[PDB]
Amino acid sequence: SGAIYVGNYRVVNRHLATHNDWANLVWEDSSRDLLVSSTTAQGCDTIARCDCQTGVYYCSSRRKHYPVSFSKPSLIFVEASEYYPARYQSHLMLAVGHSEPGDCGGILRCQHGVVGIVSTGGNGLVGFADVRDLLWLDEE
Ligand SMILES: Cc1nccn1-c1cccnc1
Ligand SMILES: [Zn+2]
Repeated sequence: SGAIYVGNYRVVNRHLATHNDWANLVWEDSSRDLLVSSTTAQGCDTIARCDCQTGVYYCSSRRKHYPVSFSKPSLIFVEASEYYPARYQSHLMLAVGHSEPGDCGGILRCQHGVVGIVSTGGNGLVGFADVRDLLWLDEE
């Protein structure tokens, strides 16, 4: 589990979104595994605006933050997904690291702020749903 809290937005994995998230929907995309809902209180996070490929992510199944190198956002076939459709997610970034399903929502961050959230795992790889292209998160 985990979210990004930027302004009056809550960014979560679409497959973990709550009824309250869907009842307060701003934007959602199944292909990216992302959903954004409205908040009453302002959030503590800053979104990175950059093409960094190095950062640090939080892994709840280790209670640890790990430094990683990660690929640029792209289209990848996810094998045997079991919290959503199991085939071809977009705006995905991969790194070598540990990820189990409950790790979804952990933040990846660079020197510029939050890059994205854990969305996939398997075979010593971790995938992160990118948010750096969602410029509208910074305003309104
Ligand atoms: C973890 C992950 N997310 C998307 C693809 N993968 C991956 C790639 C290759 C081998 N195992 C997992
Ligand atoms: Zn950066």
